[PDB]
Amino acid sequence: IYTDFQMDEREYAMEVGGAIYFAVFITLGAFIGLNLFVVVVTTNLEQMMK
Amino acid sequence: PLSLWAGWVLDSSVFSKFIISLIFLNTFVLMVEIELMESTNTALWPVKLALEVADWFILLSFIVEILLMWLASFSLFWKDAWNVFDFFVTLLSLLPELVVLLGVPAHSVWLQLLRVCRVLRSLKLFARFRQIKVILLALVRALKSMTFLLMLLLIFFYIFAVTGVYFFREYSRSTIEGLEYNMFFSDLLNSLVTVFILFTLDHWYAVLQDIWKVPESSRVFSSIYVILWLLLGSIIFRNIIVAMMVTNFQNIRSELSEEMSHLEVQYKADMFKQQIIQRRQ
Amino acid sequence: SLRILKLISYSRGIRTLIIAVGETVYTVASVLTLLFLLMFVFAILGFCLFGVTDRGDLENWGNLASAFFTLFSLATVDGWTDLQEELDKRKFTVSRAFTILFILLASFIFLNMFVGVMIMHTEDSMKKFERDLTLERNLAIMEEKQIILKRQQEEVNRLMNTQKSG
Amino acid sequence: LLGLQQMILSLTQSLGFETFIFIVVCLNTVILVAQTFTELEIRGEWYFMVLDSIFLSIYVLEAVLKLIALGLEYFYDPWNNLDFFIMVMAVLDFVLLQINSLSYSFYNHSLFRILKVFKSMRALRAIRVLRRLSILTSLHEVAGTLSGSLPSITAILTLMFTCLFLFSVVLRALFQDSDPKRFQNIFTTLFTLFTMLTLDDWSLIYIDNRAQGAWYIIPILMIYIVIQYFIFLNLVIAVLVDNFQMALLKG
Repeated sequence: IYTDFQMDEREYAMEVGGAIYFAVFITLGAFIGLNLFVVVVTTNLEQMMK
Repeated sequence: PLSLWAGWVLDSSVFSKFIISLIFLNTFVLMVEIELMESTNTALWPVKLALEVADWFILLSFIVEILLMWLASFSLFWKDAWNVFDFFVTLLSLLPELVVLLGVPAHSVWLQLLRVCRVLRSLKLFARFRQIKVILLALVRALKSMTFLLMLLLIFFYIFAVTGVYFFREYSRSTIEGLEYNMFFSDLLNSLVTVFILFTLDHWYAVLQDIWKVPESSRVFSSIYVILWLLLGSIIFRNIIVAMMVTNFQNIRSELSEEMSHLEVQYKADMFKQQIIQRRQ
Repeated sequence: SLRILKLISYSRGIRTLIIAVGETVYTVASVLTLLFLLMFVFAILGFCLFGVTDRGDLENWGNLASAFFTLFSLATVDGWTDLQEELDKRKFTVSRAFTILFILLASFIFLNMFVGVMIMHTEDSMKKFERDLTLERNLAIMEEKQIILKRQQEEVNRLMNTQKSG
Repeated sequence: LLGLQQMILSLTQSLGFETFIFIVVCLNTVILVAQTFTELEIRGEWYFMVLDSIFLSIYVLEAVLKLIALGLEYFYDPWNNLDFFIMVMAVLDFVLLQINSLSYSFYNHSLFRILKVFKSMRALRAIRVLRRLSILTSLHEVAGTLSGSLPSITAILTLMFTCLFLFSVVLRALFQDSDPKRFQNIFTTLFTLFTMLTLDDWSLIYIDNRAQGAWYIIPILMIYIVIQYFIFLNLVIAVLVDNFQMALLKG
C-alpha cells in the first residue's frame, strides 16, 4: 500500500500528511486493540483463578 | 572560587536555562545542516556555515563545561556514575574537531557515531521528568531481574540456529538459477540472521514458499522443524518475558502498598501515643 | 546441539526456572490441542470452500500439507496480504469475509489467550515461591529471637544464682 | 441585555438546544453519511453541497448563539474550543468559495482536500454531539478504566519518540551515499524507521542491503529493532494490564 500511494509529488504533496495521519492512527489503534485484548483475557483468567 | 563557583553556576537558574536552551538549539540545528550543503540557496550558504560554526561554538561551550567540571573534585570524578559517561561522550564530541584539524577526513571518519553519541547525551540531559525517571527505575530494575532468562533465550537461539544450519542445506547449496532467499541459509552468521527473522516472525509465509523451491522430500522433518521452532520460540519467549514483566510490576506495587500500610500503622501508633502523652500530662 | 543441551542441563538456577515453569505443560498442551482443533476445522472448511471446486487456488487450500501451512500463516500475520490477493481472483467474494473472520478469530484468540494464561500462571507460581521464601526468613528471624531470649534468660538465671551463692 | 439576557439565554438555551440542535444535527449527519458514501455522490453531487452549505449555515448559527451566550465558561470547555476552531475553518472555507475569482489553483486541489477533511471532523463533531444520550455504562466504565493511566502511556510514547528519533538520526547518518532513495529526506527516513518498528519487510531490507556493499548495518539495525520492539511492547502491555488490574481488584 505504501508503494501504491507513493509518488504523489515525490517530495511532499499529500504523501507526507495523509501518510503520517493514517500511520499514527494505525499504530495507536493496533496498540490499543492488542492491549485491550490481552487485558480482557487476563481479566477473565483472574476471574477463573478466583 | 573553584567548587564554590561550580555550585553557584549550578544553583543559578539563568545558567541552567542558558545551557538547556543551547542544548535543544544544537539538537534542532544539527539535522538541518545535513539536508543541503550545495548552491541551491547562495544567500543562506554563509549563514548555514555560521550555523555549523555555532555548533562548533556549542562544542567550545562543552569545553568550558568540562572546565567547570575540573573546578569540581577533579581526580575523584574520573570514576563515578553516568556523569563520567557524559564526560566521555563530551570528549568523543570534541574529537571531531581534532580529526578535521589534523586527520584529513577523506577516510572512514566515524564522525557520525560521535555525533549521535553527543545527540543521545543531549537527549538524556534534558531535565528528565518524574514520569520518565520512575519508569526508567522500573526498567533498570527489570533488567537487573533479567539474570537467567536472557541466557536461556540466547542459548535456545544458539542451539536452534546451529541445528538449522545443516537442515535446509540443499536450499543455498543447490544449482537452481532462480532463487532470491538463498543468501539466508548460506553462512552461520546468515543462519543467525534468518532464525532471528523467524523469531521476529515477519513474512514467514513468504520464507516458507521460497524454501518450497527445494525438491519436496515429503516435508517429514525439515518444514515441521522450522515451523515448530519459530512458533514455540516466539510464543514461549515473548510470553515468559511479558509474564516476568507483569510480575515485576506486581512486586513493585506490592512493595509500595506494604510501605504505605506500614506508614499508616506507624501513624496510628503515633496518634495513640499522642493520646497517651496527653493523658500522662 | 543435543550435546550442547546436555551442557546446559547444568546451572541449577536454570533448573529452578524449569521447575517454576514446569507446571504449565498441561496448560500449553491444552491450548495446543485447541489450536490444532481450530486448524482442523478451518482446514476442512478451506478445502471444501476452495479446493473441491478445482477452479484454481491449488497448493493453498488444495493439498492437505500446503493447506495446513497456509492456514498457519493466516493464523499468524505473515503472508495474509499476498494470500488475499491470490484468493480474491477465484470468483469468491465472500472468501475475503471468511478470511478476515478467520483472522479476527484465530490470531486474536490464540495470541491473547496464550499470553494471558502464561501471565497468570507465572504470576501465581512466583507469588507462592516468594511468599514461602519470606515465610522461611520469618521463621529464621523468630528462631534467632527465641535463641537470644533463651540466652538472656540463662544469663539472668546464672547471675541470680551467683548472687545468691555469694 | 445583561445578566437578565444571560439567564434568559441559559433557560432558552437548555430548551432550544435540547429540541432544535438534536434534530438538525441528526439530519446533518444523515446527509453527511449519504454524502461521503463513494457510490451515491454521482447519484447527486448537486443536492449534496447545497444541503452541506445549508447545514454549515445552521452550524454558524450555533456559533453565533454560543458567542452571544455566556462566553468564557463556554471557552473553558475543550470540546467547545474545538467547536470554535471548526466554525473558524468553516467560515474561512465558505467565504473562500463565495468570493470566487482568486488567483490560485482549484478544481479539487490539496486545499479542497483540506476543506474535505474539515468537513470530516465536522461530521465527527456531529457524531460526538448526538451521543449525549445512551452512551452505555459498560463501555463508559471501560473507557474510564482505559483512560485512567494516562501519564504512564504518555511517558512510554515519549520514550518511543526519543528512541525512534535517535535511531532515525543514526540510520540516516550511516546511510549516506548508500542508495538512500528510499529515505532521502526527513519524512522518508522516519517512515522507514516506522516500518522498521512495525515489522514491515525488514527481511526484505536485509536481503536488498546484502546486494549492497555494506553488511555491518544489518546487525545494528537488527539489534535496534529487537531492543525497541521488546522494550515497548512489554512496557505498554504490562502497564495497561496492571491499569485494568487494580480496577479488577476493586469493585
